[PDB]
Amino acid sequence: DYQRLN
Amino acid sequence: PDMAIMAVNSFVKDCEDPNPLIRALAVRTMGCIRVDKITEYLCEPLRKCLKDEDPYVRKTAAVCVAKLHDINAQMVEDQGFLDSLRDLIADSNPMVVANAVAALSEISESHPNSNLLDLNPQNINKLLTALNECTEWGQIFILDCLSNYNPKDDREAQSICERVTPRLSHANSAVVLSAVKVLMKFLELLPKDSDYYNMLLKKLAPPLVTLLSGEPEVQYVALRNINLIVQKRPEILKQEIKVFFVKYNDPIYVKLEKLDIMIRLASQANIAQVLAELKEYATEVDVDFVRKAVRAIGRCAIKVEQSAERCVSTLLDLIQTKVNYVVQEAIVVIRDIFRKYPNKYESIIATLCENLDSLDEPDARAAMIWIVGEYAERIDNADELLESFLEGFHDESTQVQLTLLTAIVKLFLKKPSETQELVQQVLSLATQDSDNPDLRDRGYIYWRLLSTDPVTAKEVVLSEKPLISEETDLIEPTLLDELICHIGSLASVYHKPPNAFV
Amino acid sequence: MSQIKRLLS
Amino acid sequence: MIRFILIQNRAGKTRLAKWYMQFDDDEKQKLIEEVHAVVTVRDAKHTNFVEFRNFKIIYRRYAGLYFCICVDVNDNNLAYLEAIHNFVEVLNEYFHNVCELDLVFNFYKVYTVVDEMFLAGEIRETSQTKVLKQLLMLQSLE
Amino acid sequence: WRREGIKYRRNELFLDVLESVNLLMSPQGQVLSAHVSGRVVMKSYLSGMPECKFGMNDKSIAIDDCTFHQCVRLSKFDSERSISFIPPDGEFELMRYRTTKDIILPFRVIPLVREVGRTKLEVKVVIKSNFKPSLLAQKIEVRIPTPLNTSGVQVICMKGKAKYKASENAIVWKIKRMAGMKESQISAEIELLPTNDKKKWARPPISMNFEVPFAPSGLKVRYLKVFEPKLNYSDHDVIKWVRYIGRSGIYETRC
Amino acid sequence: MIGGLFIYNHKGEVLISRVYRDDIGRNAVDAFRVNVIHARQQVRSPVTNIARTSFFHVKRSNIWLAAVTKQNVNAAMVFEFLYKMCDVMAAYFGKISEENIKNNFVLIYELLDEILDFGYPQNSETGALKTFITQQGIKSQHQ
Amino acid sequence: DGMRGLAVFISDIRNCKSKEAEIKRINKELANIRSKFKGDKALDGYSKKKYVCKLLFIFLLGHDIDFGHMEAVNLLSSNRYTEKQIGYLFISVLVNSNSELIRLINNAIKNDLASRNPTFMGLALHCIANVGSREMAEAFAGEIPKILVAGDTMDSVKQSAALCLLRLYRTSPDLVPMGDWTSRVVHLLNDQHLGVVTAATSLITTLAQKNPEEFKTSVSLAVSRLSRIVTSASTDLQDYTYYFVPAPWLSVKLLRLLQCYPPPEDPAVRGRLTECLETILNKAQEPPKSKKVQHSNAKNAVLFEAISLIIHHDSEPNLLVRACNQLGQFLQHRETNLRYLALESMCTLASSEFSHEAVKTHIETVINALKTERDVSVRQRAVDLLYAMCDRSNAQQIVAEMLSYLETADYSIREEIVLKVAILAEKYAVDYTWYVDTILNLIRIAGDYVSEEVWYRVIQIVINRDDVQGYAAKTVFEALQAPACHENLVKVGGYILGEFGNLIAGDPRSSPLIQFNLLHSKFHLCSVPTRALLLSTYIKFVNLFPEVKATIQDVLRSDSQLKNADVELQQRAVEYLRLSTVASTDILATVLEEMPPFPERESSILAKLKKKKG
Repeated sequence: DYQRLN
Repeated sequence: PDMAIMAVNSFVKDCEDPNPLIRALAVRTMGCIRVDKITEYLCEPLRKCLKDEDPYVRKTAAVCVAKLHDINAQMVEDQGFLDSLRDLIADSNPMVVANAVAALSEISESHPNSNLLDLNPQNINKLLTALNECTEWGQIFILDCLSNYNPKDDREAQSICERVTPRLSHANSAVVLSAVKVLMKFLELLPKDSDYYNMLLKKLAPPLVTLLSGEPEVQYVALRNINLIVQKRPEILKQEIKVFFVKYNDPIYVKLEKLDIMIRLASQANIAQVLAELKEYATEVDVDFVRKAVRAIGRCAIKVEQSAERCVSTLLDLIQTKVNYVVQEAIVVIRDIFRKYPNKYESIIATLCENLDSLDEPDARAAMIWIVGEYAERIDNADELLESFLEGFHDESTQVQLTLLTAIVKLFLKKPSETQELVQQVLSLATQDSDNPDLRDRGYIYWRLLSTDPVTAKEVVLSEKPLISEETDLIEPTLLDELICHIGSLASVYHKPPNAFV
Repeated sequence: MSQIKRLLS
Repeated sequence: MIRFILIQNRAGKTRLAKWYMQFDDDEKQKLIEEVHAVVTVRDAKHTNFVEFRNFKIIYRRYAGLYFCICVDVNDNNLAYLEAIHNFVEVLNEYFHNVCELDLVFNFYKVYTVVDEMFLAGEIRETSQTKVLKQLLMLQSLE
Repeated sequence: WRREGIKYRRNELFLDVLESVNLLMSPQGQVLSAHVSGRVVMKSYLSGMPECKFGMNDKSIAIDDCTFHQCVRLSKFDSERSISFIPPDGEFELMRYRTTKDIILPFRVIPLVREVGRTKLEVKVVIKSNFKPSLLAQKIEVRIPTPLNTSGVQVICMKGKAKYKASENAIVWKIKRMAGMKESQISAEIELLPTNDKKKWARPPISMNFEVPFAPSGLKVRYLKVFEPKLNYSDHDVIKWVRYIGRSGIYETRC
Repeated sequence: MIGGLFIYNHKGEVLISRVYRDDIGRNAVDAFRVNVIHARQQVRSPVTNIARTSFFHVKRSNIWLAAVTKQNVNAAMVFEFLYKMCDVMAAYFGKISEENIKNNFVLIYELLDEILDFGYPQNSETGALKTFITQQGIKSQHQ
Repeated sequence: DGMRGLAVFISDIRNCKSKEAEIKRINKELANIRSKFKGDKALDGYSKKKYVCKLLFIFLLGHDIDFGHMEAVNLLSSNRYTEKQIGYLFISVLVNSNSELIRLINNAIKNDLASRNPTFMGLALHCIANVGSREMAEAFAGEIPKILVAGDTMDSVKQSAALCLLRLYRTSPDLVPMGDWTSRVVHLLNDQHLGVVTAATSLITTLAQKNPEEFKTSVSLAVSRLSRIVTSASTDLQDYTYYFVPAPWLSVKLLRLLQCYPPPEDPAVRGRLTECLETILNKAQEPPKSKKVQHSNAKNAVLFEAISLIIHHDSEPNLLVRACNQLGQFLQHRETNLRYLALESMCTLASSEFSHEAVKTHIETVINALKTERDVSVRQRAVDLLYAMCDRSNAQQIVAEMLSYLETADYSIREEIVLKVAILAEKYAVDYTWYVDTILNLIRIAGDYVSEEVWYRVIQIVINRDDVQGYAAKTVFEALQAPACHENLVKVGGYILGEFGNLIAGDPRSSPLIQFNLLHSKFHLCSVPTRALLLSTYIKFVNLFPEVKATIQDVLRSDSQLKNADVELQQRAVEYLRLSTVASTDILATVLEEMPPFPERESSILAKLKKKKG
């Protein structure tokens, strides 16, 4: 799924 | 043309002076102004320049032969220069014999079916000794002449082939491809012997492959040639399939040609990795390439069983995208799958006929129409289906028309009671309305057949056909043979005879 | 060349 | 009718364009390119009339300038050929020894000359003196 | 190619990484041929034509062949300062790549064929996940090819739903979800009747399909710094989400 | 063999030309401009045919070099020759562009005579034809 | 005039040394003008004017402007002329869509048409004529006729409102009804100011295309004006007297207008007109009243438009003949302009009975022109002429010449030339041996540029004509023998030997086996449709020549034929194989019976030429 990238 | 004639006396005094480098200026300009009047003043200078102490003036003068052949060339002097250029082929310098060969060969196109008649060992052994010496481009011209020559028997072919065999050459394309042309014509020498055939095809593989590391334009030229060479003798490049996998930043024209060769070299073994490639090729962004990919998936199914089910499955996966041109290219190739594997893939028809609402390309419509022909009996409403095109039978391609005619009578021979009015409508169109003499012909042929004997008509038209068999975009076999003889040349780039460009 | 040259004479 | 009127220099700078029917900007740019490529190469041997799409252009050289009218295929070639000269003669009388630059620096004036002599695609005024009467008198007023 | 001034109420971006892991495997269990085709699609919705510098673990090792979108210009007085580009608005295919080494195969599949004369035929296939136990492999399908002469088949499976298709000459075993380092099994009894005794059945391989939420090259996105000179905002202002999706491709075994 | 060597810019003005044969009228140069340079489709191939006239081409930055012939030439040979031509221009005046072509109107045509008579590629290298070609004095080092 | 600062600015751009200098400089002026317009005070009028003119100059240079529309719109309301002039010019060039500016502008136009100052009326009218917007039609298309007639508005204004109404008619004719003005507009032909005549003539001309009865009154007046113009002396009309010629452009316009009708209803008018036309013809044959070329160009402009009227009416044969001979003279004249125009004009003469025979006299010069001219556009009009004058007598030599032109003629025309020859040969066929020949020459010559419809027709004719069948089969067979041979000959010859090879199988040189073995040399070299044809043609032979059936059956049974990857080719190969195998003598020969004659139809050759002007 969509997880966040710094 | 117009400037020069008034002082023709300059260029006759200019070819005679001392200094060997500055005698070619006058000799090359004299032949480039193109007139009848100049033939009065060129005859005797051309005689003396062909035997010059320096090679530079002979180089240029040997070209001025073929210059003169373009203008009023039917002379006892032209019969004198037929001798003067042949004697110049066993000449000390490579830059002289190169031009002699070029001029003389181009002059052989002014052909009385009897020009520079190859005199076999005395003519050829001087070529094959001069061919080792000759300049980069000379080698080309010499090999392109050898392609005319025919041998008698096996050692005649061999002692020419062994001479040229050393051509993993410098002039990467121009030489090597012309050497291939020679080596591929002289390939009848015990169709497989013990050792020479079975090593000549070993030696033909490496320099074909290493042509692909030149520029893009000769990559293309080499690939168009390799496409023919793989058709005629596929034994040469059997396991090199891995080289013609499409590299990422290849220019489109190279991609498309590589993809064709891939399909030809695909087998019962390698198919697994060839499909792996095709699936990714279909995701690419250029349309032409995508099409040739999805087409090629169908071509795999036909070329190899077992991949049958898989390939068809991925073709339907493609149809479900609802990208029109993917669906059209797919539904075309699926025709030919039904032809190689009859009665097995029937159930698909459903899914196909969903899409027929949006088939603008002729190939696709004719594909669908034929599908309803062969499988009319299974499709309850074939009646109404085929009837839909008739409305606009004109404003429709002759491909579609002929197929619709044949398909409808296929239906009528299958459902004669519920069909009468339809065959009458279509055979009327094909007969009365139509302008294509050949359409009209076939209209009458069917009307006459049906109306004479339906028991016979059924047996003629709906005969069990044979199967199409792994041909998969193959070239006309006798045409192939002709094109092979033109390997290095432009006809090999185009895949048409030279007789389709004057 | 020579935008200043007269259109006529 | 007139479709458009161009004044181009040898180079391709388009020193006036009057458009008498509403083309796209891209369309215009291409017409201007085409008019140039046709006209510039054609010598005094060649005629002043050249068919072009199903319009046709009449053109005439003066110095480094090209005076082009584009007309319907049925319109009178010679009538328009001399309308061009009628107009250039006004320009020469209003600018006295007119040159390319005169039209650059008085561009906003050139348009007003053109509009006295052509309007809505057709010819308006042929009379040289009368045009100059309306130019000079009633230039004056700020 | 990002022509005119772009304008949006909140500047965010989305990265998709898409990988198809191809694999042919021997019946013992040997990685004999396998590659991953890949592509990076970027759906960037941001204000004013900006600059971007994009990065990832090449040289945490691996990467065979690749190509970039025409916006990328890899060289400015020689070498590379990573991938460096002026992205178009919205969705575009940034780069497309291939990789063969350090391969990370998501499932391993293990056949057991055992014949009783020429009358019956015992089958047991086992599948194991080889990724993070926290992760969510979906759309699992295992296709076990039956012979062309098959009287009838009997099937039961520990997880999922399975059924023998007469037409397709295969048992189709589907599993809606499966997580990492877990195991499942199907076992099947196939009945026969022997005809020609020469065309001895070129045993087709077992095929697998699966979507996984990880990149089976081993690739992961390190960063993508967005800078914008004209306007004020830059890389901490943009909300950045990344997604990995592992398509099957061709995933065979038992050959 | 080669009956025409034409060299364009990106816009499709003709920077240099050289007709070698009666076979090819000057409107061929228009036929290349129209049908390839400004074609609507930019995914084609190197060799095109138009009215039995065959058109070979290769680009260098924004400069098109094109070969033309009506004959069935050795197709490899024509591209090979265009490459050996692009090798000579580099050692004789550096970069491939419009500026370096405008300088060498003189040099270009003299090289065209030494490398190519009546369509036949003769012979070509910086040494063997150094004092057999006259250049200029100061080159183009800017860019 | 002025334009404070403009000169300096354009000098700076000329003084620029690169694209980068031009651009930096222009963005500098743009910043300046944007700073000044975006709330940097209220500028005076001359200020707005000088800046809008710089924006206008930038735009016309090629660089794109995204402001100054509100500013130009303000300038429209000025009472200074120069301010409105720049203002209107700007909106007439950089046209805006915005609903608030189309409004503002329209109020500006209205309040200028409101003044009775004819100069401001002028600018409003020219604005409407030059932008022609729907929203402006909807505003003013009502008021424009009223200004044109009705009151004494000035002469200059009547000129502009005429051409303005012309534009509105053309753009939005639903807003130009045919009300009461009709009458008064025609009366403008009788105005003293010739410029009002020149203008009103153009309006009537276009309105009469769809309303001839409505402007029918024009004819009488038009004529009497015209004859008064070509009768007038050296010091008459001195304003409108160009290079010793009376009102060339007005004469041309009026002659044009008369082509919007038949020859005139009434005897007296028609007399005046034909007398007038005889005069125009005479004045061309007279000595040149000046050396300078503008005299001859302008005089001839009128001659040519007169000749057009003569050919339009096709009434008075005296004039048609004189016209013929005069245009004749121009065919050899030194100016290319005149040669090109003479050939142009003569083509419409040729399609008229009284003139047709005179046109033919010149055929040798025409042919000479086609051969000699060293243009193209002229040569092409020479061919258009040949075609047009061509009947029975000419066709022989006309087609010979056109065929020889086709040989060197360029790639693009050919298709049209071929299509035209294939019409002339079919239309003027004395002897259908010559038809068959002509078509077969078109094939060996063009062929590439033949067309389906062309080769379709020769077969239709051949099978319909009976007597030519022998010739056809011999000529065809003998031409297939040449190895030079084009594919469309294989199509024609295939179908023809299929039907009529029986008429040549007598001769040992053209046996059944020799015919088949000949065609099968071409089988692999040809395309799929052609191969499908050769297959029809091959079983037609199996019927016709049972001697050869062995050979032909081996070719139909071949793997290449029966497994052919193309469907028609395998379908035909199998249907025809199973017919020859199975069936019976008489069931075969019923199916392959003689083929009836084609029914009578239009020419798709003609319908295709007619298609190609679109």
